[PDB]
Amino acid sequence: YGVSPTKLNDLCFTNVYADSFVIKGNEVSQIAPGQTGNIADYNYKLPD
Amino acid sequence: LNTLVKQLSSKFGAISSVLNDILSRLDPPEAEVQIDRLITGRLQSLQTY
Amino acid sequence: RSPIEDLLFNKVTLLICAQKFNGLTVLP
Amino acid sequence: GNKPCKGKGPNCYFPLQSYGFRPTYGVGHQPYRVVVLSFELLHAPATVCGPKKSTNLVKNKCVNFNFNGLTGTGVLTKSNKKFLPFQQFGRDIVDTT
Repeated sequence: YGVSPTKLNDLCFTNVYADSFVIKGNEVSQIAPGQTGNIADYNYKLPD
Repeated sequence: LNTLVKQLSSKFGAISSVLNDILSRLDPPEAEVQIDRLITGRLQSLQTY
Repeated sequence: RSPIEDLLFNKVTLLICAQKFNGLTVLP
Repeated sequence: GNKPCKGKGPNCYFPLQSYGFRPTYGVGHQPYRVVVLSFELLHAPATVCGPKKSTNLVKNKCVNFNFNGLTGTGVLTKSNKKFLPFQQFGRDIVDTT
C-alpha cells in the first residue's frame, strides 16, 4: 500500500511487524484499510 | 524569507514533503500524482511571495 | 562617518542566513 | 437479549466459533493463510535496513550520502556539536537536516 513492491529491498525501515493468521477465501478481500465485517471490526482491522 | 523557506516542509496532501523519499518509494505513475500536489503548493507560495 | 551616523549604524541590528540554501540569494 | 442468560442456552451465545475445514470443501470458503507485514517509514535514521555495502567516509567533498536511509547531497565535515548519546541526528531552524 505505502511502498511499491519492487522498491522494497533498497529501503531502511524503523519498525517492522508481522501478523500471521488463517482466514477463509471470501474474507481475503476483507483484509484492507477502511473495511468492515466480523473479521475486520471484531477480529482484526487495518487502519486507513 | 523565513516564511518562504519554512513553507517548503509541508505536504499539501501528499505522502511526504521530501521529494527524494517520494521517488524512492513509489512507481512513476503514482510518483507523478504525489509530486503534482507539492508542485502546486510551492508555485502558490512563490506567487504569494 | 560622523558620531551620529555611528549611533545610527549600531542601533539598527541587522544560522538564519545559512538556510537560504534552497534556491534563494540576496544581492548586494 | 434483555434476559441475563447465565450458562449457554437460549439467546446467550459463545463468542468463539470455528468453521469446518475440509480438503474437498467448497471453493471460496476454502482455508487461506495470511501474513500481513507493517512498516513505519520516516526520513529520520532507522533501525532495520536492506543489504548494501558500507563504502568509506569521505569528507570535505561534494558527495551523495546515505546514513541509515537518510539520504542527501552535500559536503560532510567534522563539527563540535555536543550530541547526547541518544540523540542521533541534528536539525536546525525551519526543519533542515
